Amino acid sequence: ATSSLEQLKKAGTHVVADSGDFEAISKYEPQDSTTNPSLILAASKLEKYARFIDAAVEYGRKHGKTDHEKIENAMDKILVEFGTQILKVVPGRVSTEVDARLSFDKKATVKKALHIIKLYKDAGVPKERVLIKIASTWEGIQAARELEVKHGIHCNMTLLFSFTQAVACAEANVTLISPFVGRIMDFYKALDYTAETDPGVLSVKKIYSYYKRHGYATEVMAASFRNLDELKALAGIDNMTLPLNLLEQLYESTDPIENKLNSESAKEEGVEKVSFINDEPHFRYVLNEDQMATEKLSDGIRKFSADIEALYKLVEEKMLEHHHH
Amino acid sequence: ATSSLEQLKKAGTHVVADSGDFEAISKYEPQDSTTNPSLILAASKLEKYARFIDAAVEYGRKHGKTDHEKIENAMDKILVEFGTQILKVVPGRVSTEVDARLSFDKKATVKKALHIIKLYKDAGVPKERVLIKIASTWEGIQAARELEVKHGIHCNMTLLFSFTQAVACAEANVTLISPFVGRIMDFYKAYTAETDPGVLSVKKIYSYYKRHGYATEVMAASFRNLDELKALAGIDNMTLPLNLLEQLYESTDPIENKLNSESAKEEGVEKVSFINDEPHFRYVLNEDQMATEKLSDGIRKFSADIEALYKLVEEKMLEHHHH
Repeated sequence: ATSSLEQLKKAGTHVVADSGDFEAISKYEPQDSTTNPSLILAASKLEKYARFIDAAVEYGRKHGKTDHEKIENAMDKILVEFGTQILKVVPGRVSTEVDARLSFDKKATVKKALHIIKLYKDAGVPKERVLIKIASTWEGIQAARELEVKHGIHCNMTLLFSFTQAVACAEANVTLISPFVGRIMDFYKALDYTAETDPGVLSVKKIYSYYKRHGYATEVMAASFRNLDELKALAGIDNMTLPLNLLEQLYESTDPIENKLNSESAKEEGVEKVSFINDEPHFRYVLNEDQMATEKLSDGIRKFSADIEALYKLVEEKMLEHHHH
Repeated sequence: ATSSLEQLKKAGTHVVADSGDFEAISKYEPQDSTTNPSLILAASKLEKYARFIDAAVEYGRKHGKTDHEKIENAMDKILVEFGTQILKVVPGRVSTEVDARLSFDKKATVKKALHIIKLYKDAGVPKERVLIKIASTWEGIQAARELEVKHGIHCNMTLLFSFTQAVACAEANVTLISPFVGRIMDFYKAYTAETDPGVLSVKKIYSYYKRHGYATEVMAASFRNLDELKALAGIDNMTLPLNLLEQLYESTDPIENKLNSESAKEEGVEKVSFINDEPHFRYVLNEDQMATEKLSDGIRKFSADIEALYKLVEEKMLEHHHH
């Protein structure tokens, strides 16, 4: 009997592991890996990974002049340390997220992505194995647009809650999008569901159908799963990134998972072509009319920014230990 | 038997009437008047003002080619018709709101403001008597910045919920800001007059302006009740709905000065800057969940009132075409 995990892969979905705990992911045989500020913070606290934090702290000490510069450099190196280790375990790519504090700064986001890519190159990792992960604000989408076409740097568009964001991303020729399933459902829940009626599931289906109808090459990676019913409803979608607990539930089970989403079927549901990438006021207005997406994007940026500030303090403490000892 | 309303004026606050019902406002002897989408919709539904709506519809029918253009032109004329009548009643200014659907479009907001001013000029109204009301997005603030310095067009910055927006507005040299008192309190409630977060926010803004010598007028807006009002007595201006004005007109309850520039100066925080740094403004505003969510919803709400006015005008335009 085939595990639920293998059945998902057979249904046509690539499995992606959402964790910084790279030691824990290999048994699920994921294709790619994703990290984000919450996951990096969590992993950075684990005593077993102390040597990677130490290496990052030494790096930051070397390159910064002010303690602030030292700390910020070290935080960059932490992302790359974990990413490099992950790439030893997965055959595909790792997603490394641009500082969320830069979500409203296109120029700074482009420069940060270029810097992260350079650090990977210095570590012997080619840019083809990296997805630079960027919040799906107007500025983030435009940053990705530049990185993809000007630099050949592949981007993963995250904190994506709306069809409006997804259209803009497709037009920007981004490599991959990560529409959030669970957080969409969270909003309308407060204002639970069956999988067929789940607003997050319906949103991702709409985005998928559109991409496939109009022939956009951008990969769709469903993200932020709350339960296996959401997952089962989207089986067949290009990629899913999943937390370790849900991977373990799929791994241990033989419960059936069959194809639900496929390009040939979904094409017929795709809505008529629209456009946003060239009209900033129109994008901002239409996005603003989506209360859920506006509020969840805004909150996601604050949450990830708080996780980065927590990482900063963790690094400050270690940097001090290094200086003293 | 000095009314509460009169004591408010004596406390140093200019009283502004928040209403499109211009026949109802003279009783309170307001200095200025404010209108917005919600109020314009409400007054347009009143039968005593049918002749002004008819005039606006006739105007739209003349200038538009498509029905859409006719309706949109009529909407502009409705705003200007009411504003023109208000200016016969009040000695001071009228606030007329730029299409909230343009809140994220600096260029279109500037052009719309220029158009409204031209329409007022056509009606014989001098531009110094008009305040162009603009939502306090980054785009709106930059639009106001241009209107003030390039065109000498005076702006009233609305949907203002944060110190961040207030700083940018002062640096942009805007004529007036309208910080919302009640909606700020609404968020955090979901308080005494001294602990009311709306009151504290407005006091923070007022103190900052006065300490640093910014000439921008502070008009506290969006009151729920008299407790918030009394805590802010002495502030430059308050815009008040007819129900609150009536309450104050009929009441004898005491109102004394609480806010003045000389006392407030001492509470003002250190000078900061936002007007020249778009990413910084956007990041810091986004860190203020209340302000972000209230600005966002305020734009949706005013956009909904414009769509409702559109449908009212559409129906009249059809009646005019048919009959």
